[PDB]
Amino acid sequence: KVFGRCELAAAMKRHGLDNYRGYSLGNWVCAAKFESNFNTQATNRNTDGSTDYGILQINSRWWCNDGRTPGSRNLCNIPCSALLSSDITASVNCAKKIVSDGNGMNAWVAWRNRCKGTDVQAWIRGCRL
Ligand SMILES: [Cl-]
Ligand code: NA
Repeated sequence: KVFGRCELAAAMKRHGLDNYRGYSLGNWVCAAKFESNFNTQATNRNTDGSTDYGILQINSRWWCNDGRTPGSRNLCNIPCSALLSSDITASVNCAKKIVSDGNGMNAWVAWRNRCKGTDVQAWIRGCRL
């Protein structure tokens, strides 16, 4: 599923992302935008053999099991394929563990490079939330 901007903002709000660990809704929508282009099906292979899955491009090295990342962890206790569903529940539940992990949303390179210290509230203007 390719989410519309505001459609994704509402889903994320419902699932408890709005100001989760101090990060406004703008921050999560901005990251989804640049990580996956709001596409739940997005995958991208990393040089280290790991793969990024889903709308928030969660990595197989740490977070999920794809059965092909030798020496990796499954800290969200999920198949990576769960992260590719049109329901974003598992992506969002797994993002809460990640953002809690000490580096905050710095864990997401695109957020750090493209969202951080920009006007992130733009990403949710015109949305009825
Ligand atoms: Cl933080
Ligand atoms: Na893994």
